[PDB]
Amino acid sequence: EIILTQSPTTMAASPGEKITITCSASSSISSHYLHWYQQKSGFSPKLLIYRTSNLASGVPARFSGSGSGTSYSLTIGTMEAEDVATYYCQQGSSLPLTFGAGTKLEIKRTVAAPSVFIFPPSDEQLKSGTASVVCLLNNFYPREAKVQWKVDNALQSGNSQESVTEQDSKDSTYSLSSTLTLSKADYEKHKVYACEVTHQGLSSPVTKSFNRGEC
Amino acid sequence: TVPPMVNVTRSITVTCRASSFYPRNIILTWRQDGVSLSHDTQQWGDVLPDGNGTYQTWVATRICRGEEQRFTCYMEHSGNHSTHPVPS
Amino acid sequence: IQLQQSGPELVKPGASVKVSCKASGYAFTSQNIYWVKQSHGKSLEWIGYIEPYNVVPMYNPKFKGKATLTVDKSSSSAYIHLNSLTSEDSAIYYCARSGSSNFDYWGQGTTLTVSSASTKGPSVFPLAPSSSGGTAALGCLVKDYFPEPVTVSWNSGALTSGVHTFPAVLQSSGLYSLSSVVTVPSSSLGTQTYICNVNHKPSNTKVDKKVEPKSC
Repeated sequence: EIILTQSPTTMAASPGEKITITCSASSSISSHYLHWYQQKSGFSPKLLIYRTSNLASGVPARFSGSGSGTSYSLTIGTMEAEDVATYYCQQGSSLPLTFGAGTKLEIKRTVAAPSVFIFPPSDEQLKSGTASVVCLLNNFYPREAKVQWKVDNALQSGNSQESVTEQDSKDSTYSLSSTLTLSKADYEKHKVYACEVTHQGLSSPVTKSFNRGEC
Repeated sequence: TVPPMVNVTRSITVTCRASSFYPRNIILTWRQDGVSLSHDTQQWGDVLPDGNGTYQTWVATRICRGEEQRFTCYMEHSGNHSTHPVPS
Repeated sequence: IQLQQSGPELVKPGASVKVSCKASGYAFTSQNIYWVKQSHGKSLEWIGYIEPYNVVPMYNPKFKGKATLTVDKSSSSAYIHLNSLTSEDSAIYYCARSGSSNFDYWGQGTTLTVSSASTKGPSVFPLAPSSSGGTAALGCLVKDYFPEPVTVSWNSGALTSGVHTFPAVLQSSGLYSLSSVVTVPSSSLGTQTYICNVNHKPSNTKVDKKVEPKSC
């Protein structure tokens, strides 16, 4: 098959930056059979550019495309917050029809510290024998963060799972959940539940905690 | 209204002829895998009267041997439409 | 132009499934319907297309003998039948329609999970607000469900600002769990009610959970 190689794999652009991504075909194709798609996180792909350089319906004028032969590109003339997405090239010159692996474009913004919140397990959940403790890091940038759980001041390992949202289309931040899972028996045997957060927006790590059984 | 007679011929040049239709307004185009070709990669007949009160036209495009099954001629006329393969 | 697909499906290994795509906004037989596979975290893969007027399909040889494409005029719909299902077939499947490109319009996707595990609806637990900068966070923990996906709204869709619904995590129990949170002014905790609305189509489960502040 015609292999389409997209570069870069991922890239962060500043707001207002001109950014160009490339699609390299393993052999020559007509520009009339090379198209681009945009897929915003949580949504289906959408047609962005058809026949190399023609903007699809609803696509703003800041997008453009160029190329011929084996070398194609897509340019955003001014990166906007809503342009965070994965961008795919696709060829229809030869069967089978093929897509590139995608280029994920994210946006820089000013450093934003997380707002940190901790949630004890609900009494409803405790009835059925398990305790989930949740630590929320809300609306931060950049994505890199360290979250450490402590129970009675002992560092926890192996008993949490993390999940992170994709970059927000409006404010360009991330949010992160961390869920500590313990048996009800183990949960009732300890008092101090703490999540400690390290992030470059914080001058030192922030700890949020609660004591089980206290107001 | 008189519906077009649509005939596709292979010579590779594939030609899609629409004949004996009225009124003169018609859409004809080649497609590859359903994707309509640009106007500038096809060759276009005029829409000409035929002396019997109807019109005829055609559109052609050049393809490679073995690609015939990917190509179809799409027609719209007077609220009706059809799709025709390259005969084999 | 709208392409509306059938809902999410859990199917056992070795069995088959048929996914539908209802096309509206144009004459059904005037354009080709396409099908695309997207595995979780992966790229897009072309499966095949069908020319609905004469009913002529074309397949990616990767999917010959796996996928069968059909159409039906009374339902204005195209169908993909997938046989001999394995875990490798678990993916989101998209219908699409060609035009100026091979994929001018796309459906909303259908999540297929191939697994022998049984469907289980979620338990929904409150993430209760209690004692950041005049902002309160609250949420719902949507725990122990199978398969994906679930949807979460807040106040029947009336609360959208500040909502973050996290990607689900597969737990060592073989079941999924996610949280959905929202930030609101702390002053609104006394006045406003907050209810998460959780829908899990595969188990036909709908749960509304009121999230109240901690009293003590």
